Amino acid sequence: NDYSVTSTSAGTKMQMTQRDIPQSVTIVSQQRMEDQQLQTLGEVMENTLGISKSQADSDRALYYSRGFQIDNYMVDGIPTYFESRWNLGDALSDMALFERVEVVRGATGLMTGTGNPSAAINMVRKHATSREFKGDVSAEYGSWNKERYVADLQSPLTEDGKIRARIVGGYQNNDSWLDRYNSEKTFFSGIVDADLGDLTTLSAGYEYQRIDVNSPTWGGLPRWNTDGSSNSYDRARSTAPDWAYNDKEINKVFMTLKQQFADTWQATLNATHSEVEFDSKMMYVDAYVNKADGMLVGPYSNYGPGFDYVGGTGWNSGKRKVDALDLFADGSYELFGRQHNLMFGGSYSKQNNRYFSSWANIFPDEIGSFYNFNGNFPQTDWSPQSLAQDDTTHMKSLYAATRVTLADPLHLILGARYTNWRVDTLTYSMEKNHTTPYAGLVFDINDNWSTYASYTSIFQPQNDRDSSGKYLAPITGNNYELGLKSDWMNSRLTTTLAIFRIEQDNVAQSTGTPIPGSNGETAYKAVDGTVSKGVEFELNGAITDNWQLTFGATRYIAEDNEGNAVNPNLPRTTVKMFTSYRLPVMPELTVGGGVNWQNRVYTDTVTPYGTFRAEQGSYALVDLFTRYQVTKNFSLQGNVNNLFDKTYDTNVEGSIVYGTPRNFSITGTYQF
Ligand SMILES: CCCCCCCCO[C@@H]1O[C@H](CO)[C@@H](O)[C@H](O)[C@H]1O
Ligand SMILES: CCCCCCCCO[C@@H]1O[C@H](CO)[C@@H](O)[C@H](O)[C@H]1O
Ligand SMILES: CCCCCCCCO[C@@H]1O[C@H](CO)[C@@H](O)[C@H](O)[C@H]1O
Ligand SMILES: CCCCCCCCO[C@@H]1O[C@H](CO)[C@@H](O)[C@H](O)[C@H]1O
Ligand SMILES: CCCCCCCCO[C@@H]1O[C@H](CO)[C@@H](O)[C@H](O)[C@H]1O
Repeated sequence: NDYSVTSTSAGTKMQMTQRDIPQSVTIVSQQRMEDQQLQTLGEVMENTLGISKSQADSDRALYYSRGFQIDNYMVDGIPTYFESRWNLGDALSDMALFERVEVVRGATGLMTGTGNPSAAINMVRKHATSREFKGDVSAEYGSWNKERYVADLQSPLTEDGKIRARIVGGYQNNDSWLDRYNSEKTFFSGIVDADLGDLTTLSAGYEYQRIDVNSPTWGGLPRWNTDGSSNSYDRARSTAPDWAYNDKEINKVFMTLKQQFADTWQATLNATHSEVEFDSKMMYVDAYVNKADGMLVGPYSNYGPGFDYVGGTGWNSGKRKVDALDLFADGSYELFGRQHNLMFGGSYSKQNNRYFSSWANIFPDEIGSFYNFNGNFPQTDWSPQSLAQDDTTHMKSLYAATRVTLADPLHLILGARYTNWRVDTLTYSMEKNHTTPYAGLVFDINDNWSTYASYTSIFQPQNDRDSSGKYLAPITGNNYELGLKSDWMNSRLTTTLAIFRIEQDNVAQSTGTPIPGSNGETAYKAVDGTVSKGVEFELNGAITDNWQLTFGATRYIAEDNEGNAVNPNLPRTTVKMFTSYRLPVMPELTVGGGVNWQNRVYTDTVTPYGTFRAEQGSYALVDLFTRYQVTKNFSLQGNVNNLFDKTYDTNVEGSIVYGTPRNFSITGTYQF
């Protein structure tokens, strides 16, 4: 029921309160997710301070933090990596399966081997913890024929309550503001928690998710006319044909073993085998519009006659396999007459991604005037799919970190992760070894206020070679941070103020000279990359016993080596707040809502006719909720999203993608 979650293992791999973490940490609680109906990982991230989204199409969105892209999401500290163009729906993961989401902003190289200096996102699974049959079931009806049904049930399976089990299952069907769009999803997670004898705990489970989308969009609506004037469409407008579909199926097995070897020492072994399979047939439009006739003009027609295509069709299928295990120990040691905490462990991960494609380009004659276009396009007589990609990544790490007690109110965190990383591709192989250091310092001024200072890093390997022919050294994302954290009411209310600087280094830059003794391979030089700098402030917790409020604000600057704004489509200033208020005179009633505000964003498009700049001015989005506790078991929740019905663009960096219009939702819940 509390917005503030007391402790976390996030950032350092050591169990502590947020105050003791010398990094910017945000934790999204179960209650916040229930109040605002954050049902997907994507919805959690877009309502999280310092995280922004870019929606390429109806089901594909990418998430950014501090000017950089998040390239992996994790489940119980196990990460799964992805490429921008191969979106396996990881942000569509159903939240009903997870207790909470831990967000760490900056360089998270101690938690994971590779990545960008953006953010680590960790989804924590629901566990069977009650010693009594407990659960809840719910039915939700909303706008665009949405129906959502969820059951969460748990119980011990033995008289002593040593063996316990929890099952979460659900189904959702809905349409959209988009013409012909339909999504159907099934989700299910099962877990068995058994306390083996004394000092041993074992967890084992299975996760299944399936999302089938009909008429999903690919790309956006033509933003530009040949004369430079911009275009506007009804938010219901879709380029998705009736034969278009995207279907994905997720199957995972996972086990966690915890052993208490001695007083103050515990060993943990987390393992997972994950698989996702997808099949899709879709069509996209990517062109300018000739205002007089409505005819489309290709953005690459300058290259010649075979390059004037205005869209495409594609039949894409594939499979991702993840076999990963994390083994670590945490305990105490005494040096210089004082107790200090020590964490050490290892990681192994094997990730394979195999894709099949069949595709064709679309020319202006094939589609006709865009003014009469509504997905009414003939399906391609698909040729046989061919192996488009087959990649295997082996990531192996050894990591150690100690929290040193310099004095009672002063702690120094010193860590390092060494990583052996390898990729095997159809065209090449690359192996890289890197040591990522962690240095932090936390000073407790008094019982409620603390200051911190930290140096954190992460590395990103790159498929670029120098004049010698050797692969270029990986990109390092270095985060320098100073801040102030407060804790009140035994961590029930917390505040954080962070000032950061990110230096992305060893970024490949073309020399404009080919590699001697190669077939035109371009030679690259390692140079300083993106520099990002900003401030974050968040207040999270209970103001009073019946008033829970989360309030955040950020402002940052991100620029490349040249000095140009990196991703100008993402807001530099944002304010995200959400609140819950239970009436002291009527405690059966809880009211609330929230406001997400962002400043102006833009994107320049260099075309043949000149430079066209996309604009999206300042806007807020308002959500409201109310919950009435009818009986000790039954409650009714009503939610309104985008109350002022703001028309806004979620894809300023490309073709027009509209954001969610005003939507309503009624939910009945039976708890016990
Ligand atoms: C959609 C789910 C509706 C659940 C309605 C549950 C009604 C519970 O009903 C109770 O169940 C108990 C045993 O479980 C019995 O011991 C009680 O006598 C009975 O009143
Ligand atoms: C052992 C602990 C060492 C921690 C080193 C952290 C140094 C902080 O680094 C500083 O952070 C500022 C951002 O607030 C930047 O403006 C400064 O340029 C940067 O030097
Ligand atoms: C007590 C203050 C300690 C450092 C926190 C303030 C850091 C704010 O950031 C500062 O912004 C300035 C320009 O606005 C730059 O000149 C500084 O390099 C940069 O550190
Ligand atoms: C001392 C505690 C912080 C004081 C309030 C925050 C003011 C931070 O100052 C801001 O920091 C940014 C990041 O370095 C700079 O880019 C901005 O120019 C500067 O205004
Ligand atoms: C798939 C739908 C599952 C419905 C499960 C209903 C479980 C009811 O469970 C019962 O609920 C009663 C209160 O309603 C309590 O008296 C009992 O503790 C509990 O056993």
